[PDB]
Amino acid sequence: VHMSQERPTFYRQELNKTIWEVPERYQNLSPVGSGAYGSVCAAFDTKTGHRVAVKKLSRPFQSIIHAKRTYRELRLLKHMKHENVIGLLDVFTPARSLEEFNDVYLVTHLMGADLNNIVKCQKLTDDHVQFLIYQILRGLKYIHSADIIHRDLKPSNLAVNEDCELKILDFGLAATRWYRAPEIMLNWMHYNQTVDIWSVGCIMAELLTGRTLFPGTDHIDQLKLILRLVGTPGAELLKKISSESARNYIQSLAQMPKMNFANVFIGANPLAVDLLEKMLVLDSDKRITAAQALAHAYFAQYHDPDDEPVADPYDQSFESRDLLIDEWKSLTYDEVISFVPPPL
Amino acid sequence: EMTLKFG
Repeated sequence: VHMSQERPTFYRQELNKTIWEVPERYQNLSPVGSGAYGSVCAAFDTKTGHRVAVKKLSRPFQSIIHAKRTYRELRLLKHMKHENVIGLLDVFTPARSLEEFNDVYLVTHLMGADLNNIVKCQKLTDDHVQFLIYQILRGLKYIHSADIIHRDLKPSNLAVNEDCELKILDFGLAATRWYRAPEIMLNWMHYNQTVDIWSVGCIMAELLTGRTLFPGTDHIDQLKLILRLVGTPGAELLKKISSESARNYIQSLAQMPKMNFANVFIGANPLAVDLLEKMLVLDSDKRITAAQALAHAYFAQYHDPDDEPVADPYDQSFESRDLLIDEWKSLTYDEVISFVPPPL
Repeated sequence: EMTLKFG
């Protein structure tokens, strides 16, 4: 391949009954977990001197659905270049050609402590909460500007280091429901980027109080807890709900007013409570956006409009393509080949 | 913002 990177030396090892063939660069691999779509080892990146997560995708081209999902994840990870968002440090295959291309490895930021983990051994100050939520919204302004929706924000998807610096991880490539917006939990209407703002509101409330905000046990129990705080849907929102059955169910509920959040959160920063009221609006079209939230006075000590960048536009037209397995595979291989590592 | 302990 014209002007491609030199192929590193690979070495083979079996780890949890899985063959891993990775460049010499990655040393001291040790298993961290396994999902349905791949398994993850922590490793020492001898090129950067950092510990990294190396994900080997599990049979990435098994079907059309899996092959397209593999391409979607690689396209997503290659696009995102932001301090508060997971970035692709490396992607490699041991294959020297498309004909032997079978395995895909993704190298990213190693999840040490997530947000749940950091509260288990300390009490966060309001300064800590301000900075953590600011970084989530700064990352979200970036991904939303490219028309990317995370879809599954929760504390276990937010990595935090010892400097209280945060990265958004584990994007939804399309479990607890406590952080999910009501309009997607019951499929009331289409996914909008406003669903990520709802999740931030749930996360922030939990960081401020130490209690999960809506810890329901099923979808109905959860909806009733949500509606108790934010009120039943008004007539404007009911018009936007597409399923008639969902509308009839909502209209069957005893009407409830929105609660006064200041009563619910006595002792919390009033600017924090004001921001929460703007994030946990039931109508998604009235929720504050990530860009607007960064300008809220709650973040006055961190907000810098010259240091809150937006993303390049992200071409998602591939999503409407209907291709053979080997075509998605060939597209994925092209993206592995075209990958340019980040500097340093 | 200062510093956090690792669990």
